Amino acid sequence: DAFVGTWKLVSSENFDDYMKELGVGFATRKMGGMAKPNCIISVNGDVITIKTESTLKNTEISFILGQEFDEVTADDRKVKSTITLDGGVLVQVQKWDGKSTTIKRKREDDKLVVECVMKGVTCTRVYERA
Ligand SMILES: COCC1(c2nc(C3CCCC3)c(C)c(-c3ccc(F)cc3)c2-c2nnn[nH]2)CCCC1
Repeated sequence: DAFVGTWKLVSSENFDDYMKELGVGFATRKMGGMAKPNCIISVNGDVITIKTESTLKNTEISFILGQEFDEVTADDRKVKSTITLDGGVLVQVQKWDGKSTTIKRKREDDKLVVECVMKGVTCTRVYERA
């Protein structure tokens, strides 16, 4: 839909503070903060696939809207995730260990804007079509 495509990271705010909230260690934050991932989003039937490629780590999730699924995150957290479409915005919650983080993916102008929230910290990442 508006989300399908290959999307390259062009800007990032507060990603270090977000990773710290996730409990990511210094050495790994350093590497994570300077990688420039590509995100490839596809849809076939009920199933949406989000594949992220970077020099540090790759990840891929496949999901149906509204259906909880198990996911291993790029920092190797084992989480329960649920993604829904809410007024044009893909809203994901990840839950693990009594904790949770929310990730909103939205389409704005020519951008894919991703806002991640954990506790008081809000990180905003912007991707553009590659
Ligand atoms: C497939 O990994 C891509 C990288 C990534 N790594 C991490 C951890 C692993 C290293 C420490 C943090 C996270 C949490 C995310 C992320 C960001 C926003 C999110 F909303 C969700 C995950 C992403 C990411 N994914 N897509 N863009 N950046 C991008 C840069 C280094 C690896």
